[PDB]
Amino acid sequence: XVNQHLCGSHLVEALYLVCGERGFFYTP
Amino acid sequence: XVNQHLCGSHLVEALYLVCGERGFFYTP
Amino acid sequence: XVNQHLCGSHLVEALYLVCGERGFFYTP
Amino acid sequence: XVNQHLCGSHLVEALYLVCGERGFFYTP
Amino acid sequence: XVNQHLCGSHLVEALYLVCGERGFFYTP
Amino acid sequence: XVNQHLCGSHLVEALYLVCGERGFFYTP
Amino acid sequence: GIVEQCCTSICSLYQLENYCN
Amino acid sequence: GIVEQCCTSICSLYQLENYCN
Amino acid sequence: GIVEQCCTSICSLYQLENYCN
Amino acid sequence: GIVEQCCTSICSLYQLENYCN
Amino acid sequence: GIVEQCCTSICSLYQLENYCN
Amino acid sequence: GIVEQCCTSICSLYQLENYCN
Ligand SMILES: Cc1cccc(O)c1
Ligand SMILES: Cc1cccc(O)c1
Ligand SMILES: Cc1cccc(O)c1
Ligand SMILES: Cc1cccc(O)c1
Ligand SMILES: Cc1cccc(O)c1
Ligand SMILES: Cc1cccc(O)c1
Ligand SMILES: [Cl-]
Ligand SMILES: [Cl-]
Ligand code: NA
Ligand code: NA
Ligand SMILES: [Zn+2]
Ligand SMILES: [Zn+2]
Repeated sequence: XVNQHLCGSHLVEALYLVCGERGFFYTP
Repeated sequence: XVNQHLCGSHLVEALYLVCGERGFFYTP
Repeated sequence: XVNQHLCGSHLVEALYLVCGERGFFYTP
Repeated sequence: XVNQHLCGSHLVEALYLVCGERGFFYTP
Repeated sequence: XVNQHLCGSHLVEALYLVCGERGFFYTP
Repeated sequence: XVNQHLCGSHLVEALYLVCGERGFFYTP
Repeated sequence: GIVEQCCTSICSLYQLENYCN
Repeated sequence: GIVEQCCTSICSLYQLENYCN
Repeated sequence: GIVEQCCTSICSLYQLENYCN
Repeated sequence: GIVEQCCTSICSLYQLENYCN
Repeated sequence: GIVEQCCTSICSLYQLENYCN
Repeated sequence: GIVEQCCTSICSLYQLENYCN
């Protein structure tokens, strides 16, 4: 679903910032 | 370090798109 | 329409990434 | 070149915003 | 609220570009 | 300077996220 | 605010300029 | 249009290559 | 998952932090 | 090129309109 | 300013928070 | 890591795929 896809794009960026040197796990 | 940070932002967006439903770990 | 505007923004990014040196037209 | 790649990404965004319904070509 | 959040992200990028050296307050 | 301009684009996004309902002041 | 003004109907660049310093 | 095709169901990167030069 | 959690309802920074390693 | 013009000194939005259709 | 502070050396979340209202 | 691999010389989409789950 496109709304979820666009949301996920922002989520990745937010995780990038928030998680810093810890990094993150993106599972859709 | 700032250049690396900027680059990483773009890398994780690229990974989001390339990896799709499988997702990815970002572990810097 | 803001929804189309936001979708387009992500589409152009995706095109930029996938199209590489070939480039692209965005002509909605 | 990663610098050109990153610059281009922002350029396409800017073009998308300024060009409006006219659209644009990115053909580096 | 998520849609508003996504939209705001794009708005502040647009403001960054339109406002240039003058900058802007984002006050939601 | 283009490196500063690209940096500022990411800074705006980071402020957007970090500041939440407080919003922010972007002065270049 | 800008969100309620601009997140349903698209704001022109001129309208967005209204929010500059 | 790319909007008709890709803003209402997700287009893969493979599909989006159709819009390259 | 994060989409289910954060795309229908909004996630705080703390909630986003859940997805950090 | 747009890269030569705009990746080495900042192009305004006005300048970038030159690359629109 | 924020560019001087955060574009030559990297800024933590706390440092970014300085620019919040 | 990916940053040292991909932040000077551009990584192809195939190279980036190596980091998928
Ligand atoms: C440029 C832009 C982005 C988001 C909403 C708008 O009305 C306009
Ligand atoms: C990559 C992308 C962006 C926006 C819509 C889509 O279907 C696909
Ligand atoms: C930061 C962010 C982006 C997208 C969805 C959310 O709930 C939160
Ligand atoms: C808006 C923009 C992006 C990248 C380079 C520039 O000169 C201008
Ligand atoms: C988050 C971020 C972006 C750009 C520069 C910085 O120092 C920090
Ligand atoms: C697509 C992408 C972004 C940033 C660095 C790279 O090597 C490749
Ligand atoms: Cl969006
Ligand atoms: Cl950048
Ligand atoms: Na976790
Ligand atoms: Na402050
Ligand atoms: Zn978006
Ligand atoms: Zn960038």
